[PDB]
Amino acid sequence: EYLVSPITGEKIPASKMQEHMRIGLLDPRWLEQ
Amino acid sequence: AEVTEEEWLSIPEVGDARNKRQRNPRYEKLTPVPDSFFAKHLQTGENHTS
Amino acid sequence: LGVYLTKKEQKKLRRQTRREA
Amino acid sequence: PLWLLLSRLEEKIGQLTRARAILEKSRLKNPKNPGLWLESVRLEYRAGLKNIANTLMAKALQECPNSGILWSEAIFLEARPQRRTKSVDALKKCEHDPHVLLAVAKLFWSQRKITKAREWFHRTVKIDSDLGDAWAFFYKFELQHGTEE
Amino acid sequence: AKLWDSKMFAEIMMKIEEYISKQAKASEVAAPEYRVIVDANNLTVEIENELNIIHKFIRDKYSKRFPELESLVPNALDYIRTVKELGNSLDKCKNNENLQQILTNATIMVVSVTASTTQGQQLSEEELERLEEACDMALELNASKHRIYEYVESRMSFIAPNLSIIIGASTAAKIMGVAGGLTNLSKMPACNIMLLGAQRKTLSGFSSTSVLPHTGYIYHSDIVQSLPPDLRRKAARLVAAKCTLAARVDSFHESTEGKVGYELKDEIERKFDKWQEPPPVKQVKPLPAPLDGQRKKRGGRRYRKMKERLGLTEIRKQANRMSFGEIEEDAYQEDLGFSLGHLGKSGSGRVRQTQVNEATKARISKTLQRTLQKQS
Amino acid sequence: NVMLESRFEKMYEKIDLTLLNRLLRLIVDHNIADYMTAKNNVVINYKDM
Amino acid sequence: DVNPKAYPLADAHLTKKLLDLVQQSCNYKQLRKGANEATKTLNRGISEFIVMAADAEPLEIILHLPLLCEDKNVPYVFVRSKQALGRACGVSRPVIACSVTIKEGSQLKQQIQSIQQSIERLLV
Amino acid sequence: TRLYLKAEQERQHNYLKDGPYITAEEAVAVYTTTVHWLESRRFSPIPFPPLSYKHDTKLLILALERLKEAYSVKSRLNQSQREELGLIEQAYDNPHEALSRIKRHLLTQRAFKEVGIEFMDLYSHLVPVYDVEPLEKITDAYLDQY
Repeated sequence: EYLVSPITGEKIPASKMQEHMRIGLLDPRWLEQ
Repeated sequence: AEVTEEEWLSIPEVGDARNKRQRNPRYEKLTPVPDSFFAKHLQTGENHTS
Repeated sequence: LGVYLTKKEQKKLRRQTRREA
Repeated sequence: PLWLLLSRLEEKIGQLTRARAILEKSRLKNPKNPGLWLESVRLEYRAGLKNIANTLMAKALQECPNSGILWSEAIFLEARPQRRTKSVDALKKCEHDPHVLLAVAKLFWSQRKITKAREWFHRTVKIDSDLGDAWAFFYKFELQHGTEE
Repeated sequence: AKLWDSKMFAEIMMKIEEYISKQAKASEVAAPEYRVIVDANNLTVEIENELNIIHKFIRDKYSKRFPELESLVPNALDYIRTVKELGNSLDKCKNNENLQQILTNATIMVVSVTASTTQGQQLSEEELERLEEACDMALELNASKHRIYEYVESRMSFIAPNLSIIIGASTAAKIMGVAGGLTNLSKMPACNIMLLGAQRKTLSGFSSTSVLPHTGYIYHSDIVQSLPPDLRRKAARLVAAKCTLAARVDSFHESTEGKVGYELKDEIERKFDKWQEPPPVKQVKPLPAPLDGQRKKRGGRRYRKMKERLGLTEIRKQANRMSFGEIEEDAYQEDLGFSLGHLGKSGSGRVRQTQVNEATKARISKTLQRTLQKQS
Repeated sequence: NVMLESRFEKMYEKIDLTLLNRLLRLIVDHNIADYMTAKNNVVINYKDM
Repeated sequence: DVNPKAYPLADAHLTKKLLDLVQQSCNYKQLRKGANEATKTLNRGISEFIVMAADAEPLEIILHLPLLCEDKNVPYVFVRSKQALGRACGVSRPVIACSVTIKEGSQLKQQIQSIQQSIERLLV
Repeated sequence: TRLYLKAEQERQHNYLKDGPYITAEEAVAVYTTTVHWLESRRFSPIPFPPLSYKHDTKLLILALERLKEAYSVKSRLNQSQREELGLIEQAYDNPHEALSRIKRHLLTQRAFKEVGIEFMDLYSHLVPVYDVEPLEKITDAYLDQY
């Protein structure tokens, strides 16, 4: 299946949705930290 | 002498059970006693005239 | 179909956008 | 006046399978969700499966909520473990019919909580007297547990 | 009456269904065995209900002799055994070797203490014989229940394979019998399965936690009891949830071999291992280097509030001022060092009394306010 | 005239909680007695012990 | 298709309305998540309809919900994805069973009846 | 402190495993003697503090004063001390809410949080010192006063 992204405005596979939301908003200051 | 090299390598590293709040607690701020304590100590010693 | 990001996820998105601005 | 009487006549004279339709005969034209469904589902499932009786009671409560007698009887359909935590709490939430208070007092009596049962019976009498036929059960409980005086 | 009617019902049930259960049990030593399991799960419920009736009758009859033992002994079977052993003669209550098995040593003192100050009069011969026959019937019903539970334990390798894989067949039988059968236990929420067979043990002075409240067969099962006590409620919750899943699987006779049962048992063991995992290595934070120079700090409403809370107050300004040469009488007996200073003493220069700075008021933390919201 | 001065050696450490609860129920409400005896049964903590 | 057990499975057009109404009920504090809470609502007689996913790993852990719904006379319907149902529940974790509960004076009542009628049309 | 606490753990485990050390006959004798004494003196048991108690507020003020006596000497306050003082001040500001919470704890509270233990070193022996939660401290102080 394919789902629209509520965070990116793009179509993604349904199987990657959970990880897509998990790492699509990884706060960049976490990477800085 | 009966502990083999693989067994020697299998020794685990020791960790700490207590969490962040106990290992590295934040500074415990000291604050003055509230003014009501001075006031209440001052109330005592005031005696009824009857 | 569309998907609904949760309340915590909405808070994170809004906070990140505000910090970006 | 004779909807329950026709079912009682068909259960005595004749078979119970015809009585289950005679009890639904007056409920086919215009039942208008009556309070006699507690005397209809218990009489139809008297020998019928308790699960069937449970399904009929669930349908009756859903279609006709706030029914004191129906709720009071639904307390005693449910098994003892679930008679309190779910069967009577949300029930007291729904209504405070005299049959409801009588049912709570009966449930307490079945749990051998004598003081609670007497307090709830007194509350039932005070809130509504000569209602719900609670006097017979109160007399029986007082004879069983209360003193002669 | 009700005692006799219950006796008739028990005899009628034991004549047919108990006999069929015994025949099916001894058979392995058009008449299937699933219906035998169904009627055994019906027998356990019927026996529980009629045993509750018998316990009610026994309690009502014995309230004339010892009207407090019902509260002291909450369990029905323990109450029946105790009233059978004690009876009208409460003089033998001292050094009751026969009561150490029925009751724990904590409540034996309580019942012995209460029996010494009871107003209940002795029963009569008719009451005594009726009570004894009721107790004998109750013990017979308990023995029949034990036999039928043994049969259910034997058959759990066939009726509930996944649930018997997750938890032992003894706990499996004890939860299936008390829940009303496999279907009723599978239609039960996972939170209500952990509470099956939870006796409301009476706290004898001790705290509620010592009595382990809200504890059932699952908690006392083998896998949950194989955990440290501080980690047993979580284990009970997890095992109850997985047992509910396995029961829902079994009620439809799916996964007869037990693939789902093992797929849940191994993840239960994995969770148990994760909980008991040794803590990881955490680096020691060195003390910060001593600080020299200037660091710019902001000022504003927060800084103003902090300075008002921490800054010197007029009454606290007068507190640390001591008149020179004017010896003052000691104020506080327990501490001679304590002194009000110019506060309340002549020479302070203030005609009127200094008022309390309400910005220095003491109030609870934010998280302590949250607890008060969870308490009221 | 003989005077005996003594002290109960370990009265504090040997007050049985069940017996104390009964003796308190003798003189005070059973709710209060249960609360007091339950308060006397809590977790004593010190550092890691 | 994927799961023959998904008798109550809804189509693409209906599942959108199902998830939207579930989210709206969550916004109104009207939704219960999980098979255990759906069972509790069915026992209490407070749920007016029950949704569940068709991709549960055993599929027998939510299969008692249709039986309990028939017992309590409550409509039920299946969806093809647990993750989307969980997202519609406002929960990051997948949810395989959600319940919508009766409330007094709720403004979702008309949508509740509309979805119940559609669910009943799906059955048989 | 470590040695004494290890010994105390051993003693508590012994009591739990070996049951009460008072035989039923001894407990019955003690209880009967107490009952006879109370009957002889005509002692009415202390009832639960009524909601309309004539002294429900005076006792609460007395209890809160004792809890604030530990801070009568001026000293720097740490987090726990200022939390306890905030709780005492909140109880004083709304006496009836505090009294309701106290009665609720007396009726329904049978489980309590852990209490810390230290040992005052008198250089001849060790005196145990117990730190209880302030929220439970208020209830215990009111109960003691009543």
